[PDB]
Amino acid sequence: SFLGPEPEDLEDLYSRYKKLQQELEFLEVQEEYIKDEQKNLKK
Amino acid sequence: APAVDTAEQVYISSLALLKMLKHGRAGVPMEVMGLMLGEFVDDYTVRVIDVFAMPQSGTGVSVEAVDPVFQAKMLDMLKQTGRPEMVVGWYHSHPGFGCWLSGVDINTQQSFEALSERAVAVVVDPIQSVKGKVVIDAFRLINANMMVLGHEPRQTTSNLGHLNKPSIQALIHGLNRHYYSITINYRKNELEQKMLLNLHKKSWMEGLTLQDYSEHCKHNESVVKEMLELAKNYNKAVEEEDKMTPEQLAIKNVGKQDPKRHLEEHVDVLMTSNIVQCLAAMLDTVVFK
Amino acid sequence: FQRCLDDHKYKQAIGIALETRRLDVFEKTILESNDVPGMLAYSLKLCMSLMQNKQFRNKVLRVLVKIYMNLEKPDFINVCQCLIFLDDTQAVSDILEKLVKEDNLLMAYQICFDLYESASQQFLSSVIQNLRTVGTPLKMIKILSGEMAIELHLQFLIRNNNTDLMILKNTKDAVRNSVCHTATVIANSFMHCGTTSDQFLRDNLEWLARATNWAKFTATASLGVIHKGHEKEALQLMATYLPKDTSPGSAYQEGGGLYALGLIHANHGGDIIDYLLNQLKNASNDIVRHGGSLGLGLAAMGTARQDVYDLLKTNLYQDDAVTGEAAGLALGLVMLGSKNTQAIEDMVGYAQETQHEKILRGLAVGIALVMYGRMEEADALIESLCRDKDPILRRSGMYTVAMAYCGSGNNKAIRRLLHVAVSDVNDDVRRAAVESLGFILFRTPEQCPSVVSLLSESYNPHVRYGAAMALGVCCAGTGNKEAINLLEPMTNDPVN
Amino acid sequence: EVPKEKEKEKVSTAVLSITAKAKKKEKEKEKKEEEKMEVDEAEKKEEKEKKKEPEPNFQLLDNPARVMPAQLKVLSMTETCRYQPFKPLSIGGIIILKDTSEDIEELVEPVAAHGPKIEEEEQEPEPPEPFEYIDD
Amino acid sequence: MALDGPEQMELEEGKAGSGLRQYYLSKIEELQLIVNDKSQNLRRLQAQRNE
Repeated sequence: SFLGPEPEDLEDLYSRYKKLQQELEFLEVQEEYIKDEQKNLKK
Repeated sequence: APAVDTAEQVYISSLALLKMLKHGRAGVPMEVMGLMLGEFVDDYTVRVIDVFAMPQSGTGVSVEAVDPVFQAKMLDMLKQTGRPEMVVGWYHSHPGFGCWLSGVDINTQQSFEALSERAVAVVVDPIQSVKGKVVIDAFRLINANMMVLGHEPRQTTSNLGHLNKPSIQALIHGLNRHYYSITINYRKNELEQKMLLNLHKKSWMEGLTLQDYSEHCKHNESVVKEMLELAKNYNKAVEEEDKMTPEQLAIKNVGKQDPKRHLEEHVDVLMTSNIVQCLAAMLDTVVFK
Repeated sequence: FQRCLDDHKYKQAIGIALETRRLDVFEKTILESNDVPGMLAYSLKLCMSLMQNKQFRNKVLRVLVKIYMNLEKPDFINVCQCLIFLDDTQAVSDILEKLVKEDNLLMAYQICFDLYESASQQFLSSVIQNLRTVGTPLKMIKILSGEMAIELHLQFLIRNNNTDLMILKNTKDAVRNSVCHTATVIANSFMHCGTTSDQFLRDNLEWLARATNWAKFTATASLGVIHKGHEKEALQLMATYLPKDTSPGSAYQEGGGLYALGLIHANHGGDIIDYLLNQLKNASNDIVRHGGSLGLGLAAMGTARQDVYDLLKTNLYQDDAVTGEAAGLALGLVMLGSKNTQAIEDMVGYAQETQHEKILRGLAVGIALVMYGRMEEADALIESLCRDKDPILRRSGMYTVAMAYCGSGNNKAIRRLLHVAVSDVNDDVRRAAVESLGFILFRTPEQCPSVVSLLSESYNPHVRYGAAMALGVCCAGTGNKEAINLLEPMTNDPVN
Repeated sequence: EVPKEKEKEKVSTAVLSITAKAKKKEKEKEKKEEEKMEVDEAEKKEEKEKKKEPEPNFQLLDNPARVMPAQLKVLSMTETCRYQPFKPLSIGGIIILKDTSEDIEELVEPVAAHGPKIEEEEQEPEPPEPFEYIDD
Repeated sequence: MALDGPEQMELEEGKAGSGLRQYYLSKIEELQLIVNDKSQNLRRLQAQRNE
């Protein structure tokens, strides 16, 4: 918000969360497939 | 005791496996056998293309069961087809026993071994089976001493192996003496897989078909009448069922013969049945005219 | 961007650049020698971990070496990181040219050594030649060959005797003669890598003889691990198992010996390539040559030369089985590193064509090996191998994607693998999906246990196998607490 | 640890206990005016060493690192400090200037071979070993 | 953070540029909500299959 250390703290949060987001894209792909795997468990 | 042997991985084709099931079911309970046709490829792989049978006899799974007359006769004809195939081994079925060979059966395996040492005996079980994965085992069959020494795992290399028990400790012991379960792989693909998939093209007529309206009414009546009977228990069910212990619940609120399970089951048949009949009648109307 | 520059925050500057995916903003004016060390290296790493975009990552890396080189101090840890992905001859080459003028030979030696270990093996063979042409002084060039690197490590391992002999003694005393003796010989050998243990070899000569079949070949081959990169007493003792000196014993022992000879020379193999290459051509048969071709490939590993490959290619066409498996494996080992168009085309068709089971196994793994860090081409291969009649080809296809993708994750590769496995109850594919994960997710090493926690529940022993293999590879260097616990039920389950 | 070496210790232990207990138990002294007790039982046991920890180290995960801020020095060609991979902060420590090897390439420090400029300063000798060539 | 208030101008030090970071976080914060919903959903399917 400032030029102050507030954007430094926000930066570190931002940085780490960005790395996390990638991790989360993968978890979405599994979530979609799990639905078909449950249907498949029955067979 | 030292010897330099290799194990035979048995590659059974889809065509071949299905015929082995066919023969074995038919033979019941009397044990029946047959010869396997195939090819010897690589340095251990015997592949079973197809199987034919040697006669059904009560003298089955024996040297005797084997018919010189069948074998010659087929082989002349096979030359014409443009497939004269090698005898990779012999299959038999035990539906009186499991995967433990009989006493005659060990001698019979040996005779095949003299002809081609790439010979195996595959045991097919359909009512002495504990698995619906097709209880089949493979044996080359080698002596007792080889197990005792621990030589027999040196010879098997290029194997994974496996152990199952259709029928108790006695079978396990018989298996160990032989050569135990040597790995069976399958040669299969999508074209063969699609053939097996099928049911009815007649599904074409049936999806559209709906019955007489009087019949639609019979179904609806029978279900509503049924639902009345169970309803009286249902009142109790919702009022109570604090119990979560299956045996106590069963006596208390007629938990076994439950009104919830059955009433739901009933609403669901009636709904689906009415939808497909109704949906078809209307579809046909528009389209034909 | 101008406003952050004014404040002088190196961190804010890179962050805005990172999101925009723009080169101009990224290009430094807050690190044109304004505090030279430390700062570049964090950014490279970030571009890898954060992005899955190949275009942005490659552009930023290339330019960065060239500006950094120019600054008052170049720092090499960062330049190696750029170089391994790109495989550019220029990056290393420019960095050494400044170092020649200042006459600081040691600074240069340090880079060459690191490069051997980290960077793709084929790239390493090419540069040796390249440095002579560029005109840098031989001493640095020697280190870069890696012949020096292996030996410097070897010197320490042998003399200190880092692996204790004691650990090997318990295994030998305890275990009986059955399949179990064969097992022991491989166990001691694998633990005592890079330091001599002749004591085991001579004493339990008997055990080696007792084994029959492929298992006998495997015992003799283990000798090659113990005597890794040596040429003192190590060679002498090994010689006797090979036909080179007294007591070659059985045929299986001759082949495990030629293989052990190749394994020792592995990827420093040059002197050995002529000797082995000749034996394999003339005979093109026997157990002894099967072990030689196996050895020839390992020695040749990485320079991606057409000559060795072509000579091996004929042996497959001739279609003698025994040798066939070794030649099949070997194609993949030499081409290793980066795409090579001829290897991919001959191996796919030939593997599919044959019903010779071991040729089929050798050739199948070999198609995967040649790829590494060339993501997109592999997408084509894997589907075709999976559709085929052969079960083996299905498992090899997973390997194909795992390698091509290992470099940075993407969504594409995991998604492809995942659909096949859920759809069907087919064992061969179901293991393949889960397996494939560890290599690609490598960048954030936590992730592989995340996907695998749902997959390890599966009752299929196939999936359960595949879940364990995946966890193994990803976590290998930088571990996780979660990975350890997932492995425990697999151990428990009774399937083999 | 070797089976034979430990087998010696167990055997020794067992002989003293059995032999001493044999005489001690049988003797009669309680009834006697000597009173050293008619029964006295004799058990001696051994112990084995446990994992050693000289001066604390910090353990996180399975450990691909493990450090302490208090330093000791160790020689090259003698890594008896058997490193976990991905510790750059412990190899060379945080960069050396106490040694002959002075960093002129800063915090590059691989866990494998680091040999920067040895001509900047001299604080100790440097024997060459031709041993790696010999092996070669 | 702050409700309002300019701290040493847009031009002088360049408070707005560093300032943009706080707004980029509104996006990650917006994402944090879906992650939670996503976690429950994945678990319900998993628990369902597992039994």
